[PDB]
Amino acid sequence: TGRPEWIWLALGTALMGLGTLYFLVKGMGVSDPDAKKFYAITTLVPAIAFTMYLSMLLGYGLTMVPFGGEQNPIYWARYADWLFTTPLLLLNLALLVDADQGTILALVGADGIMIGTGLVGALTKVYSYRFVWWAISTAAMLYILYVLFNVTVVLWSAYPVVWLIGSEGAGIVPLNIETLLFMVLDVSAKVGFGLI
Amino acid sequence: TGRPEWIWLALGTALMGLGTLYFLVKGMGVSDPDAKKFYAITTLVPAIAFTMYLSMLLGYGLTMVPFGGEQNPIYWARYADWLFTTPLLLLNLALLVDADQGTILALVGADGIMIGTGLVGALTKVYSYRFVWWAISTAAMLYILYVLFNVTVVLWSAYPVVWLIGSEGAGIVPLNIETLLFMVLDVSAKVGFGLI
Amino acid sequence: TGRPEWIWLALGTALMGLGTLYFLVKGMGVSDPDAKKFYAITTLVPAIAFTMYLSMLLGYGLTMVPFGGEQNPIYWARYADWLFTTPLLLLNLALLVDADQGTILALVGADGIMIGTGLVGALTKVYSYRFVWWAISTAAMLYILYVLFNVTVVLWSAYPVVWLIGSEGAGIVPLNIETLLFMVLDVSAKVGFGLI
Ligand SMILES: CC(C)CCCCCCCCCCCC[C@@H](C)CCCCCCCC(C)C
Ligand SMILES: CC(C)CCCCCCCCCCCC[C@@H](C)CCCCCCCC(C)C
Ligand SMILES: CC(C)CCCCCCCCCCCC[C@@H](C)CCCCCCCC(C)C
Ligand SMILES: *C\C=C(C)/C=C/C=C(C)/C=C/C1=C(C)CCCC1(C)C
Ligand SMILES: *C\C=C(C)/C=C/C=C(C)/C=C/C1=C(C)CCCC1(C)C
Ligand SMILES: *C\C=C(C)/C=C/C=C(C)/C=C/C1=C(C)CCCC1(C)C
Repeated sequence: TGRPEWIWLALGTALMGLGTLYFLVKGMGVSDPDAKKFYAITTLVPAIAFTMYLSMLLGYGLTMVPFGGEQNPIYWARYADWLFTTPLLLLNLALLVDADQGTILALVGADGIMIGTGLVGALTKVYSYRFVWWAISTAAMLYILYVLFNVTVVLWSAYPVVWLIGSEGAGIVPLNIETLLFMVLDVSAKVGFGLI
Repeated sequence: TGRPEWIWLALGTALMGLGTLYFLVKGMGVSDPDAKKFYAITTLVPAIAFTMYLSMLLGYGLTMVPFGGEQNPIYWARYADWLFTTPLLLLNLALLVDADQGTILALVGADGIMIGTGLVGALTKVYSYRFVWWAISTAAMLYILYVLFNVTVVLWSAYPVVWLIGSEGAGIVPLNIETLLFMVLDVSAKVGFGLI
Repeated sequence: TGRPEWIWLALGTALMGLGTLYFLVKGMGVSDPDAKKFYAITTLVPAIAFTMYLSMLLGYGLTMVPFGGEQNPIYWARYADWLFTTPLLLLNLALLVDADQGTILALVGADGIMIGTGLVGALTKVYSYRFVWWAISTAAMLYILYVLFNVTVVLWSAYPVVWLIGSEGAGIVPLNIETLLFMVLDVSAKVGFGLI
């Protein structure tokens, strides 16, 4: 079909489904309560991402916010997916370092302004302001990364970079490739980090 | 007024209000903490449903997604209501069988993709895809019903059936009756199951 | 710029940022888990409010729902902000009076219908119904204030008053001043109550 990045969306869908299937199959037997918590969180993330990728694939989680004299396609379902998977991720990270609820709520709270503000950046029609939201979102990311303190850092910090050179940002790489880099980013975070 | 199913919406509003009133009155005296938790959850569900039904009654939680060559009315407030009442319900079911947070989060997590995906099915303009979302939502329902394991099963499984023959699905029964069957479904789940 | 209340939005942004900065700086050193919980909640509220005020300032969290023969500007980001800050607030109040989860969920549950219904009132195009939602929202406020039982009462009860004489309600004071009174209201609740 006519949308260059459909194949990256299609690859994304496939890899998220499969990994869900995989963590689902792998969850059985888990009776240890704690272990069940880890498993449920690890299974749910790609599940969610699977439905989000399918919606973008299907062209539903996509919309054309105008800016820079341009009518631009924006996959708002990306943010929809990060809104729910990133705090769960942190839930997992919180069990590792065994973080208090105090730490947890600020971590999860900083996380929501993060994706909430990038989605606002995503959807603003006044190009100049997009980066203000981008910087406020990036500033919340560093809070999280900072309380969270080696691969989450590099993995999470790459989203703001691809956004910035992305076609939602400076516009340095076409959408077809920005989509590509997010997919690779989402699969490693949703599936590999869960595998790892 | 001109919308055939307004009376089913009106009946729905009335029954949700009344039952709220009822569980509200019945909650007083509850000092036992656990009991308070059961009461709060049972009171809140119809409360929410009361406001959702009123909005659809008032014609506000309604919208006309086009598909099948048709401009179709879709009560998106139904999903808005299920998004919040169904996990609370499960909260209650979780206390019965005393389910771990592990079990609880997957149960509540499976539940959100469930209504999230049906709402997407609800709102897609490409008729063919509606059922793909319908099946992904139904597949999450069975996870829940399956971890949840005799009346929740029959009650919950009826939503996907009415959706399917519903005017949001195959279109086998007109909207005026699909609304009817959901109301009967929602009241028994929101009020009777709470009573029961 | 051309929107009379921009300065109240600008003042609002500034005061929310500063107080965030302030509670952020003040949070450091906190190792006591409980104390961390109080600090995280107190820091997060103005953070959120800071981004909401900026969006309204930037004219993004604003929209023009028509009613009374009029095309009216409605700052939906106000509700977006209350949706998340008010339950956190109550989280704090819950720690003071040390409220059970039972009490907590009804408190937080009543709170969501509250802002959810006012936003519906905010957005209905049939002027008459706006107040029905207003009264249902106000009725949920009194539940909260009532379980919550001296300044939260007066502070929280003022939102429904300014709404009512506000330009989203009876229209007794122009928007430029309704915005003013909410800002003063939000800063004292978001920052002063946190300071206090
Ligand atoms: C991995 C095992 C043991 C079970 C199978 C899991 C099911 C899903 C298969 C896809 C998993 C993803 C690979 C993990 C690592 C990442 C960095 C993700 C890279 C994604 C891009 C695809 C490139 C192809 C691959 C060699 C995986
Ligand atoms: C029931 C008691 C003890 C208190 C009163 C509760 C307040 C609400 C009244 C409505 C309650 C609903 C009935 C419970 C059972 C269900 C299967 C729901 C069926 C709904 C349809 C209406 C048909 C009429 C009735 C005979 C209730
Ligand atoms: C207050 C201390 C110790 C630290 C500084 C906090 C950072 C933010 C500064 C603004 C704080 C707000 C004042 C608290 C009280 C309120 C009732 C809010 C009133 C808001 C309106 C502005 C009027 C100016 C002021 C005198 C604050
Ligand atoms: C899917 C799994 C993870 C960990 C996804 C993480 C996403 C982010 C950290 C995205 C961050 C953004 C920032 C910091 C700034 C621009 C907007 C984004 C939401 C892309
Ligand atoms: C209101 C109380 C309950 C238990 C409501 C339950 C609703 C569902 C189980 C709805 C399920 C759907 C599915 C499985 C598929 C189509 C979309 C629906 C959301 C209608
Ligand atoms: C920002 C901090 C707090 C405590 C904000 C509180 C807001 C309210 C209590 C708002 C209440 C409303 C009601 C009761 C009726 C009309 C709609 C409103 C949401 C404005």
